[PDB]
Amino acid sequence: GRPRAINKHEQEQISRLLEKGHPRQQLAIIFGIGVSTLYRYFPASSIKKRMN
DNA sequence: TGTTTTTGATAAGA
DNA sequence: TCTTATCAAAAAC
Repeated sequence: GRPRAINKHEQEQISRLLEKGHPRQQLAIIFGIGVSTLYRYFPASSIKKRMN
């Protein structure tokens, strides 16, 4: 399978930075992942749906 | 088992 | 401007 994009100790690093007020669009080009990845790992609630 | 796991754009409701 | 799951496929082998 492919490699997990945030290299696990970075899941700590991020949880922290975004729960202490950090925008994902920001957090995704410094650690280069896609914003969709970050909402999959650390989400929140409700505004939703589907398709590619 | 030429599979898999996982990303990431993207529709989508909101 | 957001969040959400979907989905085609990259990347690993």
